[PDB]
Amino acid sequence: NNNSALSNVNSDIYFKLKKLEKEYELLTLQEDYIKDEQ
Amino acid sequence: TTAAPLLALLRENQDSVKTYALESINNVVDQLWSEISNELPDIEALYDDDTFSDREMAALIASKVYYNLGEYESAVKYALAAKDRFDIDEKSQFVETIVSKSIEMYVQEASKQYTKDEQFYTKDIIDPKLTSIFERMIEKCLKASELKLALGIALEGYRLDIIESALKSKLDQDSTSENVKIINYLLTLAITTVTNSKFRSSILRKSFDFLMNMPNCDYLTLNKVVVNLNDAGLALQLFKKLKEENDEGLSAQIAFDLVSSASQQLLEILVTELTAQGYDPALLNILSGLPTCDYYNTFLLNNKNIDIGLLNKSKSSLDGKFSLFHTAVSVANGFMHAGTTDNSFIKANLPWLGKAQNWAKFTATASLGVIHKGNLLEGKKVMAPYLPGSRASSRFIKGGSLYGLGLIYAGFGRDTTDYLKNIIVENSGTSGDEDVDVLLHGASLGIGLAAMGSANIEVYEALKEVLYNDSATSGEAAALGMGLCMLGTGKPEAIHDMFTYSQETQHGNITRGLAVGLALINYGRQELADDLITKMLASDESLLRYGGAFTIALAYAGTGNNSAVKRLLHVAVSDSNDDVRRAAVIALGFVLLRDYTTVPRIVQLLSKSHNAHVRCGTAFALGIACAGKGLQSAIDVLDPLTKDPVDFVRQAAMIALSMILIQQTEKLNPQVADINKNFLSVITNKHQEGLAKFGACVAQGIMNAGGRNVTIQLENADTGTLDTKSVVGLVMFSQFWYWFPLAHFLSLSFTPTTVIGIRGSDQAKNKYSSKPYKVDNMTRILPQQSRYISFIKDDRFVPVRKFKGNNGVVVLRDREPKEPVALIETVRQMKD
Amino acid sequence: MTAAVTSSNIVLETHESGIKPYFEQKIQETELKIRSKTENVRRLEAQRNAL
Amino acid sequence: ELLNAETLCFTVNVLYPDSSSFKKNLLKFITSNHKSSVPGSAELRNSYPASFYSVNTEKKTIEVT
Amino acid sequence: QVFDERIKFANQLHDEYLVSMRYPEDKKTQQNEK
Repeated sequence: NNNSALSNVNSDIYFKLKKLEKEYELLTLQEDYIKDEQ
Repeated sequence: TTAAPLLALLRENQDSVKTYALESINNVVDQLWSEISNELPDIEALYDDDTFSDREMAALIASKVYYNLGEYESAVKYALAAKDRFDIDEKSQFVETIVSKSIEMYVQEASKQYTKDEQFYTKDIIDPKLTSIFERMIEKCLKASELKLALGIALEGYRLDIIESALKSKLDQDSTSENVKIINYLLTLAITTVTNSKFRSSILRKSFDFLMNMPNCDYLTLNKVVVNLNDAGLALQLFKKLKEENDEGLSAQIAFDLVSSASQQLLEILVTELTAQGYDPALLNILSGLPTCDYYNTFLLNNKNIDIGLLNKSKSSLDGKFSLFHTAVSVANGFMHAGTTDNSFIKANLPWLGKAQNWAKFTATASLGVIHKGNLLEGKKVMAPYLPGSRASSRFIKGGSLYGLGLIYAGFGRDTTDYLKNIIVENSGTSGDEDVDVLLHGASLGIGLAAMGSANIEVYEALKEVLYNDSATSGEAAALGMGLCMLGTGKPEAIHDMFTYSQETQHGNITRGLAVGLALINYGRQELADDLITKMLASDESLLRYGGAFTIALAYAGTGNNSAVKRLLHVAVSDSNDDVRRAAVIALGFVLLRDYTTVPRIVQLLSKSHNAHVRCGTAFALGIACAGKGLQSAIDVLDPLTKDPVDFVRQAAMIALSMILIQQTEKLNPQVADINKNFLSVITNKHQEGLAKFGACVAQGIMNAGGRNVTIQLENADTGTLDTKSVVGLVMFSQFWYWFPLAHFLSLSFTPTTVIGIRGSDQAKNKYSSKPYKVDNMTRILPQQSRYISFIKDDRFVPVRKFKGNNGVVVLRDREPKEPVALIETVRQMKD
Repeated sequence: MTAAVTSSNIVLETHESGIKPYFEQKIQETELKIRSKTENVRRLEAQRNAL
Repeated sequence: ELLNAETLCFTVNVLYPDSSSFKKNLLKFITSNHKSSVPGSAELRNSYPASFYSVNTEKKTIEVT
Repeated sequence: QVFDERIKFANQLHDEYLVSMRYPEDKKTQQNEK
């Protein structure tokens, strides 16, 4: 556009998202465990 | 308008009228889908028939109706059963839902077919249509721009060959920095996303080769692949490329970087190959590791700043007569004087030292090997007055001098190993006498440090006999030392021998020591050590379950695995022995060194529980995981545990905080000052138990450690990869309650932070401003500070790289090489 | 820089960029799923905190 | 209340690629209105950032429509 | 059979309250307060 290389960084957001959402599966790990703890 | 004619035309008998029916249904289906959802079998019937060539047109309708219905999976099958008139909808962005569902299906299938063979897309293992679709969807990525979109898609689909071709399209030197960054993202992604061993290894290995093809590249990225896979062959090939790019500064810079990052196994193998290939002795001298030990000594000398009132206050309150008091001071004192010969405290407070006795005096002797750590030329000549054959006043001094010898030479003690092995084989035939017993104990700890990460089978033999001797106190050191020497080899004879011997022996100290040692020797064994883990947890002995936790911890250390973490959570809650509950919590920080952001939340639950041991192990898990530069959540959870009404939780907490806030200035964070001040309030007070005072004195000495020059590093910023040495220090420290001398193993986690610029032609919150201030070479530089340091635009010394922004050796280019300028002197030069 | 007289991306990357939310469809459908997890994992935390 | 020409004015205040043109047509049908509905007598922006700073709207592309 | 249909209405009320009760509580504790 007015700042090029706006097709590499757009795929880095996608990369990061696939990491984060497994770190929210680390909360679904905890989820079963707070049932087992109580 | 109405579906009634369109239903009726399918039921009307004539072949032409049935074909006309399809034509109307296909054009208007976003208003009429509900009615023809019920009459779907008629649409499938015309497709089955071969008397039509609009059998395809009927299959296309079925997909459309399923898309409005909500059954997106079955739409794909009938979309691919039409085969044409599906390109019309592949360039529709309002129904690209079915086009995307085909790719979502491909990924699930592919995880299965990679364990049958790595190739299943150049073979008939799956539908040919699904493969063809996958690559046309990746073709769309390249219309947008930039292979990068396609690379994330192909990773999940287990397409190795796609990844190679994309990256070679960027091997024409469009721009070398950009081309390396394109590879760089995929390196970090591969560690954190795919844990499949086969696929992960391939991506790093192919990337490593594309980097070599380019003449100019980051040699950070090349360094990462070699260390992660820990392959000496890749390291050798790296230097094959440097054989044709050989100059003193370039070839040395990568060598300095490599020794810090690489494991002990990788260096041992690599140097010999360079010797057979033929290479300068200057490189081989770096890769031995001696130069970098000398440079750390010089840095400590220059910046030796020791606040003297800490020692005076602690000395007066923690009396030398009481064993617990004296040891607390000794452990803080050795940390304080680590790496610089400081015997001034010893001279000044000789009466207080003279109050020491039984194992407190052994601790005092072992303090020496922290103080004189490093300084390897004088390291055997400064313990000589205390080594056997020069002392007979007490056996504690004769024994703890050998333990401190191993500290001094830890990590480079291949010659020290020989000394202590002789002492062991002599005194492995008798351990019933008092003198022999204390003597043998320090030797067995010493040789664990001296042979650490060397896996000497001579050392295994020697300590195996001490174990079989059934010594009263040396069996504990023998077990631990063997796991130090045999680190992460996982030999089946050793495991089986040790697993049975804890049953065989009835001594309490030995059974603890073998439980812990089994974890050490199975460090980094993830699924290979799985079976041992199962056996130890299933044991109803308190002892084997205590170690059971740490075999998971060290097997899966620094791995983002749910199963590794999962198992530890289970033990903590479900087990009704307190010591076993504590061990499960501590272990958590080791698995989650790689990511410690999430850690305080997991143990938030555990701190709510009011059992002393559970809260006690919560403190340690937080100290371990969130050491280095702090985390606000970590601080918060520990604060109530500092004020706990139970001494055991208080002692744990004060220390854990000092790791999180290690060497952080109180002008950069006000909370550090309060926490510092709290420790001092206890050290002064003489109305609390010695347990609280023990933990306060030590915690304060940890904060100020090394003369305020060292910090805890878990993962280097040199490559962003875990340190082997770090993990070993910390887990040994956690055993200090049971046996006090083990405190000293913490020194393995203290590492100096400084930027040492070296002339490579002879080897000689939110503070920011646009106004610089100037800083000298080789002074204390915190990681916060590193990112704000930048070499001057016009400078006599300019780094070959553009500065990495983190502590370590950076090789400089000297603009004028014939000018003599002041040099900072090396300890090696000082002596002789 | 801002307007509406001059179309963004001087129009070449608005239909070569609408193929992209379908690469990302998988994670954002999943992202919805997560929003309910977060609620839940504190929901059961309060129960055990009281207990 | 307070005459029926307020909607046309509100459009001129905010950015418009074609939004002013579209709103004119609707008011036209109910007996045209363009008085104090043109920049300088329906403009409240003149270097105001909540209504899209004027310099930034002249300058180049990305939409806020 | 009659009693069971009544117990099933009671059990429906037991599910409905449990889910919704903590949910406004979790957002409100997220958000900052004194």
